[PDB]
Amino acid sequence: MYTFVVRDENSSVYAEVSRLLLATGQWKRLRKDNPRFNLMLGERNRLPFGRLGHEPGLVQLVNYYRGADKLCRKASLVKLIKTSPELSESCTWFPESYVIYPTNLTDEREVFLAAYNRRREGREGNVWIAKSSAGAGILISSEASELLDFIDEQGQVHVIQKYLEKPLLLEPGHRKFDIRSWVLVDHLYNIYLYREGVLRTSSEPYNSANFQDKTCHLTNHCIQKEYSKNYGRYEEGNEMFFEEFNQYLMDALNTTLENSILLQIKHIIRSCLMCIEPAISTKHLHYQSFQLFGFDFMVDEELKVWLIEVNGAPACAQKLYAELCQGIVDVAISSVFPLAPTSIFIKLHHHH
Amino acid sequence: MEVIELNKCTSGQSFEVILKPPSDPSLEEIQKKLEAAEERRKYQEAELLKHLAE
Amino acid sequence: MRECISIHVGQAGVQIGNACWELYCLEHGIQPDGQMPSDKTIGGGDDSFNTFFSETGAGKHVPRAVFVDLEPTVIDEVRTGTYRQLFHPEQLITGKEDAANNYARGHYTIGKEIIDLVLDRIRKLADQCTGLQGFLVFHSFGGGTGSGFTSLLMERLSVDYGKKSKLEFSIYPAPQVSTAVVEPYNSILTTHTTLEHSDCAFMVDNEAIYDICRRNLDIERPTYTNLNRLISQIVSSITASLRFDGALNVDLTEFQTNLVPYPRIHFPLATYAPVISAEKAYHEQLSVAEITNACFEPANQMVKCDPRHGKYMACCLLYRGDVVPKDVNAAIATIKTKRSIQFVDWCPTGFKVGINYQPPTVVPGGDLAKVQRAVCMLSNTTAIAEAWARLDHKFDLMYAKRAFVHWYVGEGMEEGEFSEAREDMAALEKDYEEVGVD
Amino acid sequence: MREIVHIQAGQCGNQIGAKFWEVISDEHGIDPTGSYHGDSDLQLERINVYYNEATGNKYVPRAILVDLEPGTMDSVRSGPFGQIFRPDNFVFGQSGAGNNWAKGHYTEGAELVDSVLDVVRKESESCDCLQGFQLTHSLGGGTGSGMGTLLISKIREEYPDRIMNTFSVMPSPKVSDTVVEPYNATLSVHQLVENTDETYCIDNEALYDICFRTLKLTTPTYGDLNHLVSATMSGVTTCLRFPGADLRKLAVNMVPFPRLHFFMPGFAPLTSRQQYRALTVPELTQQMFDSKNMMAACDPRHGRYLTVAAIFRGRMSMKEVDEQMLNVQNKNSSYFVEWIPNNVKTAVCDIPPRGLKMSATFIGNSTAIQELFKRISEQFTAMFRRKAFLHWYTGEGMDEMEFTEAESNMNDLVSEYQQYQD
Ligand SMILES: Nc1nc2c(ncn2[C@@H]2O[C@H](COP(=O)(O)OP(=O)(O)OP(=O)(O)O)[C@@H](O)[C@H]2O)c(=O)[nH]1
Ligand SMILES: Nc1ncnc2c1ncn2[C@@H]1O[C@H](COP(=O)(O)OP(=O)(O)CP(=O)(O)O)[C@@H](O)[C@H]1O
Ligand SMILES: Nc1nc2c(ncn2[C@@H]2O[C@H](COP(=O)(O)OP(=O)(O)O)[C@@H](O)[C@H]2O)c(=O)[nH]1
Ligand SMILES: [Ca+2]
Ligand SMILES: [Ca+2]
Ligand SMILES: [Ca+2]
Ligand SMILES: [Mg+2]
Ligand SMILES: [Mg+2]
Ligand SMILES: [Mg+2]
Repeated sequence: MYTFVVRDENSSVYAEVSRLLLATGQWKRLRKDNPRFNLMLGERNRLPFGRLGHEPGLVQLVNYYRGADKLCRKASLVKLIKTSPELSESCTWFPESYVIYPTNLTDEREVFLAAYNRRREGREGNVWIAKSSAGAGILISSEASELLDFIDEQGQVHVIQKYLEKPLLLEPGHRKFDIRSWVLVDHLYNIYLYREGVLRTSSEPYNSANFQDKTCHLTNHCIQKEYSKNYGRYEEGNEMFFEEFNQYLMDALNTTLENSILLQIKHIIRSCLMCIEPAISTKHLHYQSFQLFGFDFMVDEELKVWLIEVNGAPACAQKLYAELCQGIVDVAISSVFPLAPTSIFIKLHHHH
Repeated sequence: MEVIELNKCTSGQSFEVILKPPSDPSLEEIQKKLEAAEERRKYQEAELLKHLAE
Repeated sequence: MRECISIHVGQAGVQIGNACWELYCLEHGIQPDGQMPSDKTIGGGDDSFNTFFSETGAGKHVPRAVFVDLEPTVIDEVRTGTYRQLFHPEQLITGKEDAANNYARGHYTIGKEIIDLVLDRIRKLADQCTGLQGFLVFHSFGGGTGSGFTSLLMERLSVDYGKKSKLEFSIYPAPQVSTAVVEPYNSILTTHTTLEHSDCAFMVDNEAIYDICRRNLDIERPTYTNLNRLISQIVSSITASLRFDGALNVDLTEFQTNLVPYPRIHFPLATYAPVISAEKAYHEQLSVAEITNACFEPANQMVKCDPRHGKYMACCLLYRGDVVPKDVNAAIATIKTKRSIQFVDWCPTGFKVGINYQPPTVVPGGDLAKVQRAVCMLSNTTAIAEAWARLDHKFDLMYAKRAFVHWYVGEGMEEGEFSEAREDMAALEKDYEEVGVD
Repeated sequence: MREIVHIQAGQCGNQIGAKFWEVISDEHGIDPTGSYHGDSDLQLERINVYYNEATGNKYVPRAILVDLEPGTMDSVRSGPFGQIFRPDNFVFGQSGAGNNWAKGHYTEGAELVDSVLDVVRKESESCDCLQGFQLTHSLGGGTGSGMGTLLISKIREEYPDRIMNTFSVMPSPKVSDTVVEPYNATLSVHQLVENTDETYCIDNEALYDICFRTLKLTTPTYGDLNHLVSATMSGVTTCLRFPGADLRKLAVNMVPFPRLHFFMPGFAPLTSRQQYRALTVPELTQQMFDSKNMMAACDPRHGRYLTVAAIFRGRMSMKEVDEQMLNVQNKNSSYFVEWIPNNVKTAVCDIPPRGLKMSATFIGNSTAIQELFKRISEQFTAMFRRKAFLHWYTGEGMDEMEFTEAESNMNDLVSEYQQYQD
């Protein structure tokens, strides 16, 4: 009889995994503070990694990689890409970014203005976006004065990156979108990409001559369902799945989702996770880790994929909870604690 | 990667390698604590013997 | 030449002390009877090994050691053991009933009545020293004597020897080899009162030693003898610089200068490699790069924690055997480009390296295989704070219900000492976080 | 040289105590005449804990036999190992206690208690370093219950810093001699709450059910019950009688709160006469934690374990022992309090009991023990509310107020257990 504890009541993903674990008749849930557990569905913040793997005779496994925040933090990701040789400062798939601390607190203010003045003098599109992790708090502008002044009015670290002025627009609608990919990394550091992705689409026509109205520029599911007037017009809940998206790319662009986009997504996922493997791997550790990641990509009109951010505690599409959650139990939990296909994942092989 | 202070002898050697530059209670006081705890033990035992005498 | 006096308190300290002096004698060529044929100065001398051994007119090399325990059964092992002839009776001190795993009993009740006798015996060893450096104190965290009496002795040593350094070898409690439940109380109580009296403390987690014995030595259920032989190897690695010619860590003061920039953060992490089973058909001899790289693996650390998520304040590499600086520097270069080694900004990013050409000595019939080169890395990482957090958490669980507190109050300790000691530990955890996290 | 002084009082106390010395004398190689004839040094390593060494290499149990009537101690002196006891250590009267706690504690017992203390003082004066005392007795009678707790009170007055341990037989209506046993037991329990460091609770009903249901004894006798107690007493004292202990250390690690020091013991195997079959470690562990193998007649699944101590005896896989023990905990952690980390401890002894390849003794400090005191409390109140049978006690000088206070004290103890069970 295996034992596990639940320490994040707000996680919809692991509320389902916990529901499935109990359904097998071979997993027992304990009080959240009971140390005699096999599996910890840990809290998001301040997970006590130091108390794991010190129980005699208990193989303990946790659903977060200690140190993965470097990848799942706005400012952190920027610094990791620029300072890591595996990614280098010339990384071709990450928008030019800069870490900017509010003046009320290193900082890249001068470096940003140097590249900004360069674009302004070269007639090039010079639209940037300011954002941070403390947001629900986003500003899109073509003037460096507004971007910097908006950050000083706040009190947390922000990042300024180049705004993709040439996105790929679906038709009909002429609308922006982003792609969410779920990636599961197990205790052996196998990288599993969920075969099912989701496009969170904007239900409003993209307008490049007005960044004040952020409803057609931010493809967030919450912004579309709160400040958009065409929510659910083209697809249910502004969510287009790969089957429909691939059929569209064939009809309009005479190409496939695998060739034009998925190859770049798989490459980017590998690059990001292999980079930090030496720092977060639990191969020789007294406890074991696995974690579910949510990668967010942007596609431009040239069919080039850009990485936007990485989410360490992601949610799933309502239609895909059962399949993905069961897959988490199969490859992440049962692989360590077996029970008494055609995998739903795509293994991204790599050199450890 | 600099090596400084290399010292060698018949039984070994030592050195320093730099990869990057940087960026009480007195005796009396202890006697009181010991005697204080001893007094508390005496008080507790005195209350036990009082309890037993009752 | 400056002398060092070793003090062994409680069962853990005494049994580890017995294992170390056995190893010291094999390393220095001293026979069980105390004779040392290679020593050509009969009845005297100021050689490096004299820091740990005095000499009689008859040529006996006597350890500068005191053994203290509140029950005689463990020290009786020394009196009738292989090396019984090394010590004289004045050096072995035993009471008749122990502290019953009760810090308050070892410190107050029993400690008050034996402290003056222990100081007298230590004073006699001190009177044999021309220039005493200080003391090496071996004890457990969990035992009533190792915790309670050690903290009292350390307080008095600071009074009677104000200008002398004091280092510790402390056994951190592990449930896999302990039948006690109150050890978190004793560990925290003794750390609070000992903190300001110890210049540098090497913690060894029985959990880590236990798992190494199972993993590397293929011992299904390691005993105290197996644990202590491995621990004595690490202790020997650390004290070798005091007992042999050399220029690194030549006196106790240098341990603080090299390993402890901030006084309260004086708990270096020890890592040792290689540990090879003697029963093996025959092992492939590891290179300098391999054993050096092994120093950054959690599996061979004396305390299980993740240095990848802390900051280094100092790092010492102590090699024994066939090693030359060329290979060490090449190995360090390779590891920097592969490992997560982040120093604090107010400390240079470097390594102090010591090499002793004599390879590790193995006790005949022991579990450890003879290797041609071994290394012990002493690094001051904030990652060892994981060990304090674990211990403090067990304390909090029991103290919230005042479980077992009556045993301590019953021996004359005030309940407020618990909270006072606990708040000091919370402050220690805060210090580690201010130095390690951004 | 950590000596223990053993005291056995009353009929039950002397009959169980006699069998105890019979069992361990065999384990240590001491024959009925006190001469050693073993073949292992482990037998004499700690022999002085329970035995004195006399002239001619003779070993004499450090035991004091007490009773208010001669009958039972005449039987011991004539029994199997009767000649091994020190003749001077038989202290007995003639009047009897009439299953009357007041007679044992206040009248008949008071007249004899000083001579008993003279023998205790004599045995202690010859101890290099006295660990403490252990008393065997029943709570349902007069001498063991009333005079036994009187002895404990006077021993604590004279040896206030020594450990006081008892093996206490708790009465049950299913195995009863008189209807006043709940009166005598309630009066004794309060004395034990105050003046003992550890009390092993032995319920005669549990011993009976084990003999009837598990051992398949059609008509169990007191002798059959005492066989289980002997085997259990030998198992719980293995920690003290062989290398690997100390009464104070055990108490420090078993008793988190001073008044909650009442333990449920258990033994395995308990085989009916399929008696030669080898018993694996999983079977030993499963049975030892099985309620049917426990002797307090309390379902552990009704309370929570504060601390647990298991002692395995015999040549076996200590690695496999850890795997099965860590399996029972990590498979039923709902019955262990989570605020005492690592509160389940295990110990192995190489010397097995006579006629067994291996065995396991269980020592649990469980809040489920409150059910035992609840039953006693209910039977007490059923009679006391009508003042039934009180004249036996008021005739000895007792007042009803002392019964009301004993009733309140035990209901306080029950309430104290209940708060830690939640
Ligand atoms: N590594 C190692 N640990 C030991 C040894 N002996 C005891 N320990 C550990 O020390 C702790 C128990 O404390 P002890 O040193 O035995 O007790 P003590 O210092 O003699 O004090 P008392 O309570 O009076 O007996 C437990 O955590 C044991 O695991 C030993 O020989 N080697
Ligand atoms: N450089 C850029 N160019 C174009 N669009 C961008 C952009 N950066 C962000 N966006 C838009 O912002 C939206 C989400 O922004 P971001 O992901 O930084 O905030 P967020 O993290 O709170 C949402 P989530 O965590 O769910 O992905 C995306 O839908 C994307 O269309
Ligand atoms: N297990 C066991 N219980 C006994 C024995 N003799 C008496 N009892 C129980 O002890 C109680 C009677 O007390 P007893 O010892 O005879 O009275 P005492 O001689 O005055 O101390 C009743 O609950 C009996 O069931 C015995 O030999 N074995
Ligand atoms: Ca000499
Ligand atoms: Ca000092
Ligand atoms: Ca009379
Ligand atoms: Mg986000
Ligand atoms: Mg001891
Ligand atoms: Mg009777």
